[PDB]
Amino acid sequence: LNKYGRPMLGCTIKPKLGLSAKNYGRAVYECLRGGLDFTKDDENINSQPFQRWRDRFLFVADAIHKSQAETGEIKGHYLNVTAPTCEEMMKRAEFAKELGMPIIMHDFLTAGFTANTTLAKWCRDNGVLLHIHRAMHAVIDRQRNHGIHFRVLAKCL
Amino acid sequence: KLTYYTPDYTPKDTDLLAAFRFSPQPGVPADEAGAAIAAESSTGLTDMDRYKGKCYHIEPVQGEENSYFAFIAYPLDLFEEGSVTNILTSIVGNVFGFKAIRSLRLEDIRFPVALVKTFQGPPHGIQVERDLLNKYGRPMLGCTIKPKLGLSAKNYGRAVYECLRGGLDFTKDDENINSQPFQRWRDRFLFVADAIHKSQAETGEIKGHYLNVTAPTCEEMMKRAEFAKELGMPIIMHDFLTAGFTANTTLAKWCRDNGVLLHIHRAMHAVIDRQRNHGIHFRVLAKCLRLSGGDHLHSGTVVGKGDKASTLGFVDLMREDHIEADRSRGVFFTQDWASMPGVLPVASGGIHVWHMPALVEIFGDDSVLQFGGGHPWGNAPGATANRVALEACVQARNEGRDLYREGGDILREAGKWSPELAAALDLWKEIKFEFETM
Amino acid sequence: KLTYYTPDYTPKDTDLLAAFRFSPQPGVPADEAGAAIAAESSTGTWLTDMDRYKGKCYHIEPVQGEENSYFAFIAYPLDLFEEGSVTNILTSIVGNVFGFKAIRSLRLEDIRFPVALVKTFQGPPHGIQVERDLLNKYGRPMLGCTIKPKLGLSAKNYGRAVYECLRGGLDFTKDDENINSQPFQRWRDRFLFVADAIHKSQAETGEIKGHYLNVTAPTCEEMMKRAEFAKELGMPIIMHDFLTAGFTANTTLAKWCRDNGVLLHIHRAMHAVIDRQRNHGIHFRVLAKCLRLSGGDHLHSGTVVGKLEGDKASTLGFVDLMREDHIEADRSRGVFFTQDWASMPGVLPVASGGIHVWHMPALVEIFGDDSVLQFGGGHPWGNAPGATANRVALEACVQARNEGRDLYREGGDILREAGKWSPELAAALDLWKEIKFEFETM
Amino acid sequence: NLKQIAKDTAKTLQSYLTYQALRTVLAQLGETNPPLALWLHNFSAGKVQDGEKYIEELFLEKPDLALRIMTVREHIAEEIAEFLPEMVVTGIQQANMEKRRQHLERMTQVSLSH
Repeated sequence: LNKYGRPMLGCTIKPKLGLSAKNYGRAVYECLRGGLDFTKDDENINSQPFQRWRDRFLFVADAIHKSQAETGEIKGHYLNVTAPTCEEMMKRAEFAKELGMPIIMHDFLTAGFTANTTLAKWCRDNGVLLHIHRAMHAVIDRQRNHGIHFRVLAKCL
Repeated sequence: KLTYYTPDYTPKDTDLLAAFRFSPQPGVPADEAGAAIAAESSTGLTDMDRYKGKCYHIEPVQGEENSYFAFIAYPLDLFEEGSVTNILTSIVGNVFGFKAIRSLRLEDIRFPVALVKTFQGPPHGIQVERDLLNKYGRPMLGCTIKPKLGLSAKNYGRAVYECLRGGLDFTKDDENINSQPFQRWRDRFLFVADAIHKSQAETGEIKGHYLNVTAPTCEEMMKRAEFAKELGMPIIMHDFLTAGFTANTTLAKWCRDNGVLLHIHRAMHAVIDRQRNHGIHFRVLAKCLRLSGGDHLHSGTVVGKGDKASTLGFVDLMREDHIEADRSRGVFFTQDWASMPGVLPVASGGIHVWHMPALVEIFGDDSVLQFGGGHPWGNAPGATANRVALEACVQARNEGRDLYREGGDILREAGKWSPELAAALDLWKEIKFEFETM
Repeated sequence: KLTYYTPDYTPKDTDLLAAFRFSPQPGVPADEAGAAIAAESSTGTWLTDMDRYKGKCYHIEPVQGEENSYFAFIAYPLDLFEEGSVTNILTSIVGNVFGFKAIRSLRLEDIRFPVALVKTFQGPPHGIQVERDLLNKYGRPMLGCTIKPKLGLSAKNYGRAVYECLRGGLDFTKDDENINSQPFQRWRDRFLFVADAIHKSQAETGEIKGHYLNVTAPTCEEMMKRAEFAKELGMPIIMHDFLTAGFTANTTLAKWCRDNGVLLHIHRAMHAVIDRQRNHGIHFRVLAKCLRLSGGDHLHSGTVVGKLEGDKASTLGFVDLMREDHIEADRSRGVFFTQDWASMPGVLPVASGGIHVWHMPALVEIFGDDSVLQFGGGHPWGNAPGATANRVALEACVQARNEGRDLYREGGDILREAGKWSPELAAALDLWKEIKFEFETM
Repeated sequence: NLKQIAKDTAKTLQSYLTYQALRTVLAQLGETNPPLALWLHNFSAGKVQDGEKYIEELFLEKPDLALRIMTVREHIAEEIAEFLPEMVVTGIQQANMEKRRQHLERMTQVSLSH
């Protein structure tokens, strides 16, 4: 990414749905252009009746390219490839690659570890960075007396 | 005030409904909690009123002080079709970390019919599966080999053959056996395939073994699943939880495409479903497996442990097409499945033969009675004992007998026809408690 | 003893519903008919509980006025129908019941697709809202136009004419609907030159241009070969004749479109064979709900001004049926059942043929912002001026509406004024010395 | 089509019977009240075309005058409407065969000169 000597700045867009691709994308541009490294999909955004992923991906890509050229700084948005099937999950990563996106995100816990191991290899093969959101972690890791601690799941991730 | 707590909203049929049980922290009002849980799991130019998740009823769990049941309604648009993963992520993702809650547990979910229609479900399911295995009119027998590793695939293969020829329908791969240094998977498959082919021919009965396809990567899982398909294997197994819902949903569609039955093992479930005060209860997960895809699912033993009331409930949930809400059995909302097929519950672990007549009367013909280990005469006579015991029970029921107050006799009687069943019963000198009379 | 006519059955929400109108032959009672129609489309054979699968005819009423014509309402279990398959829906409903010897005529009028079934279809590959964001066109209807003539025109030259139009300020251009791949215009060539026109005109106008490329082909293989190659050229839109090609072939194409983010225009060639006659066939209202379901982003709804009344009400009805998410049952507009779509995207109705510039204010007041107003043939100055005329007329219309004027009562002036700014628009308007009837006074 | 054509003709007739109701009250008031009959003639000039856009214009000014014509147009149509159809059809059929006769006689004049 060519980012050194400081932590990396990202930010989440609110709200979730009820926002068109054109407009989510616009908001992503506004952020990245304003001097941030990263942007992220809400973790329950996959492909719903009013924001099919293919469209979210088109417009996010456009924001990155523009903002990146305008700031002269490498921009990225974590695209949520988390999907119902390994087939579908790949279909999306494959297409995020096609757009030349530098980074995608994936919910390793709700998607599952098998599906992830798969995605993480693919990433190395296509040199795509892989962001990991721990959705549903609190179900397992919250209670002191029962479950698994996040410390373990992290070594696993 | 909050627009996420709407005490008057009547759920539309097309909504997705969720029942949570929580203890709020000292000071936190219940309505605030139910509303935050609603808000966080759903959404938060505001014609947003469509997409918001509404919390439409809160009540105190009788007895338990500082315990509340919160009902939340979700619109059909929040969720990706056919995605159990996204369903979870949307429902369980984050609501469990609230500092204002001491503990949260997800009890039940009503999947609307319009959403259910967007899932494959079981690649075959009860009805179909029988037509394929040709087994009818009785619960199906299976059993688990012991131990795991330390057995060369040639021997595991010999052990399996002993069981299938002894009169069983299935044998199972020890769930933590994928591919370890001293039992590489393809070898296990070969020798298990050969054990089915032999034993099936000699018995004239369809034989099966749940081959364990569970693997590190999706790529690898398919390699195994379908080389198993190459061998003409009728059934494969999968640890849906530790592997992941995405990885499974995948396998289940493959199974329908290749007509291979799917045995789902519920590994790791205790990490989530054990505790009353926190987590997701198994009834939810069971529904999600039905939704993702699977023809068998370990619903756990019944006769050990309340367990009963709650187990029978979700057994109903994974078998039936329509399920009436009945809180006393754990059924929070009525559930339709719209002709999506049922999953065969699997009674696993702890059970020996004496349990047989109980297991028949509780579960009925649409169940798999799994018998993991040990009969004093070896695998084959063990398998014979357990078969006769079962046949004896199915007939005792059909003749009209009371399997609870007669179970004892029914087994002791048929015990005088199978010496193998006789020796099995001998092993457990029963304990009955009588109070000091006279 | 007829279990296929149940007058008391209240339909479940998950049911499929269908309203037929029929003329029973001399002697046949209406209830015998509706029941037979119900039986045939469902089970029909005459230890189980079959009841689930038997389709029930639940209401019968005579058509107001018309003698010997009845409406028959039938309910179908959600289980009767294969998912995503309009083909199966059709074969189940219209497959056989039309041939009855005991029926003079049968016409299918409307179908209520249950939300539970709607959810099993992909629908439009993009639909109204998405497509606006894709093309960046907002706040007005979309202008297209057809090139005349058909063949007898080289690729180089068809392409030239397409450029002339698009450059003159139009959004879209279209292949004649019988243009696929003939001895003197093989598709690969038509596609090359059309692509070139789009790229050029687009760069020259600084506006997104598109031409509907007719991928309609003999085989699924061939149909795909073309769409695949239209994609390769980066074309934003292709067209397909859903009726003559068939519903299976379409369902296929509409998915592919979503996968490749290519807009899908839908021409209803051969619709008139089925939908013309009042007494027999299927009404276009149904085929439109079907085209919505199978897939497509545009759909030729025919114009509303060439044809007169009663098409009007009925057309307004089904424009709503393909556009909106919830449509109240309103018999006066020909909408028999309340229809939901559970957030399935809407189809852009396309007003096609026989319409010139004068029609503009009317078209905008009728169809509103979400429409495609096609204009095929012809302006005295050529393609570009013709396009400009039509474009200015439209721009003038939208603003006049936004300013708050009566496009019916003021249509005349709104054009005449705008015409004092576009000589091309002048030439066109002046081409039609319009007729008005005043009765004799004094 | 025809359902549309008749709906139009009836509204035109309703608009033209409004014209004729104005022409009767102007003839009946052209003697009893010349000054006020002159005012009504000035206002209604060129406003005759639309029958319902005329009544809305007269109700907005002189309400007593608008209700009168309403009773007059209601009386005329309840009297003469019954006779209408016969006169139109046989009128047209007469006119038509007469136009065809003259066309056949014009046809024969081009016949024998050729």
